[PDB]
Amino acid sequence: HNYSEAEIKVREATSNDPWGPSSSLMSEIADLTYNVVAFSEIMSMIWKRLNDHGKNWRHVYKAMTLMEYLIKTGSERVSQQCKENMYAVQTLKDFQYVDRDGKDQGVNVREKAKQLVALLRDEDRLREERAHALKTKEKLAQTA
Repeated sequence: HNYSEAEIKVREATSNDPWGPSSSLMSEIADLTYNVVAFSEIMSMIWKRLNDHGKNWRHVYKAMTLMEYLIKTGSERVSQQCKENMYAVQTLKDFQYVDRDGKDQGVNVREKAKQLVALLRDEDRLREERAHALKTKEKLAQTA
C-alpha cells in the first residue's frame, strides 16, 4: 500500500542526502514508537534502511543515528528489539566504503556501529543515557 505517516517520517529521517536527521523529526518518530501499529512499521523500515552498501552509506549512517535516538528516547521496546536483533547491529562494525576520490566514508558507519553496540550491551549505562537523552528532548520541546 501507501506508506504510513510513520514510515514516511522514517524514510525522510534516513534519506540519502548530505544532511543528518533533525532532532525535531527524530522526536516525532520517538513519540510514534509508543503506538503499537507505528512501532512495528518504524522498526521494520529502520532495519530495511540499514540494509545497504557502498555509496548508499548515508542511508545506513542516518538509520543508525535514528536508531540511537530511539533507543535513548523512544519506547523501551526499541532497545528491547535491538538487543533481540543484536547480530544486525554488530555486522555494521565491518561496513566498508571508500569513494572514487579515495575518501573513507565507511569508517563513520563502523565507528557509530561500535558505539551503538556498546550502548545496547551496557545495561546499567542505558538507564543513564535515557535519562539524559529524555531531559534533552524535553528541553527541545520547550525552546524555539
